[PDB]
Amino acid sequence: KKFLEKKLKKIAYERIDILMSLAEEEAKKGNWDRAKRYVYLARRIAMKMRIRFPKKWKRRICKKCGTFLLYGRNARVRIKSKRYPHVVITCLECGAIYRIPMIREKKEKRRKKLEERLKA
Amino acid sequence: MITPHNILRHELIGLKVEIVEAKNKAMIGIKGKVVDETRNTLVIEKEDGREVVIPKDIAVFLFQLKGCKVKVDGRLLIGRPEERLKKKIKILYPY
RNA sequence: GGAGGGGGCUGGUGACUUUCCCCUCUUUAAGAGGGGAGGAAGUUCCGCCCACCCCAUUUAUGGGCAGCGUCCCCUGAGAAGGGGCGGGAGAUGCAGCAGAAACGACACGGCUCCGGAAGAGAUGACGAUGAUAGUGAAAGUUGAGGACUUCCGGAGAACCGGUGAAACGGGCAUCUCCCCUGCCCGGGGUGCAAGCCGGUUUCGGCGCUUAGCCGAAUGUCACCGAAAUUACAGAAGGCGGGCUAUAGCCCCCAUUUU
RNA sequence: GGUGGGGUUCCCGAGCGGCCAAAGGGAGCAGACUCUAAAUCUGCCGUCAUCGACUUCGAAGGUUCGAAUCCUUCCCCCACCAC
Ligand SMILES: [Zn+2]
Repeated sequence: KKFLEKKLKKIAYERIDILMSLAEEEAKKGNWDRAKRYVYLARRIAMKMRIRFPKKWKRRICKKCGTFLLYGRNARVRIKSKRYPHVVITCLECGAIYRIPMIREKKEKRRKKLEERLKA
Repeated sequence: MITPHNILRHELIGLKVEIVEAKNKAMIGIKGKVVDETRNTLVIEKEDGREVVIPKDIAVFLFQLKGCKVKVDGRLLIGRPEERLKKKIKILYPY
């Protein structure tokens, strides 16, 4: 007999998904403080459950203030790859600026191009 | 999915709710969704447009799931939902 | 007006019995009078009076306490509750995974130089997963008959870390010292079931009480009042601080409400 | 009234803030073994009962990235005291 198929960490991951989806759904209405409360509760349950953030909702939030970042409204997203490949998220509310360095994927593409050169 | 057994640990925010019994007479008859949740308090926005502050331990709640309607005391919902999903065991005896 | 939280108080008089107790008193042995559990007695976290044992007789050195109200942090229906008190140095830890890197800085990749290999002179390599290209190069403006390149290894002035709660740099907690301010000087250890005496195993007396039992006394009823024996709940050497649980009224604060 | 302590699996008992880390022993079940049984060994060991994963460390609150563990409160269990 199997009554409990869903464990504590599974319901924790479901609460992560539901809370951050409701954060996105409520952040577009005009209440950024309610969305900050959702991100704060999701971050508190992430540090409490010792579970990692999903890669979908990972870069959509700010670590300093906690505002859910709408790209374009209160978040400026620019891709610069002259010196090193990076995608920069800029919070318009407080001013915290984060980025996405892509050096090792460029290294993998570079090794694939070296293999295509040496085979040819 | 949200189950009637794990509704003691599922998140209450984002679910329609009505209360059926309470000691406050004017509390009976409200219908709305859950927005904010603290240790023994729900902040419920009515369909009419009024925000109400409902204590949990004085009333019983009927949560509307995907088709389901589950009646749970707020005495079972004691604690912040953070600590409630940590682990909260509540055993109630209405003698 | 209704659940709840905090603060204040918890007895007096009259009658019965020494056969509820203790003390005092006279008197044909029995009576009369007075007093008799509280805010916590519980919890034992502590300190002092009182004792013994050691060092010492010292405010020279040194030891102990405090920085209150205020403020900060955390959780509640935001009234209320709990914790803390200044600054520096040294050491440890922030597991596992991830990340270049987990507590002092660094090795590492983008940047510059050198050596080797491969392609190439109106050709070809590369390039919207960004080209010659600039800025204090976190960041932002730029966006292509743009265009001379790419890799590996070694050495270096400045800038940068897809991760995680927390990062070329500032944090957190613990421990020990020196930098302050004010007060007080015997320092430790055990504790009244300590300690002392008749006795010399075992017992009785002191510590012991404007209540003072120890095989653990403080009884019953009515009433003024409305603070009342109703809830938590009971002394044991005494006093002061803090915690825990609530009966009745008073005061203050909050949600629903109108 | 007083001091020094302990509460973890059915019972006796360990455990650095960290992957059921939960040492374990005895017990139950199953395997193995034996003509049968004892002893030895192996897995479940609380549950699904193959790997593996989740819950319980007396109870609550709080700190923390995270509690058997660190702090506070509520408790109980020991040991010995009249001379
Ligand atoms: Zn911001």
